[PDB]
Amino acid sequence: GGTGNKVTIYYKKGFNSPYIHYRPAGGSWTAAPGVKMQDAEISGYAKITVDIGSASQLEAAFNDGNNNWDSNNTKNYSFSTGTSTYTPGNSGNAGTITSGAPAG
Repeated sequence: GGTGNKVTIYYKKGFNSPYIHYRPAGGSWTAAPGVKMQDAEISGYAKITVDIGSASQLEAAFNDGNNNWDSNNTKNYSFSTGTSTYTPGNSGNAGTITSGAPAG
């Protein structure tokens, strides 16, 4: 089949039920609007796990599900197998991405 990799993305809860559109390098996009990010007990966050067993990288996108999206400004974010954290530009940032879930 493939190497079978997994990609975790944790986005801060800024809405309640925000959607996240992800696409494995060489795969297909998710059911737009992306997929509803699971609940992150972290402390009011969201979690999402997507497998890329066949892709060395996977793209992700943020969207409130309403009518506001957020992808690499206006394209789509890219992440490599593992765990990444997504936070809103609390100031003048344009969607911040980190490598590794938050530790509270």
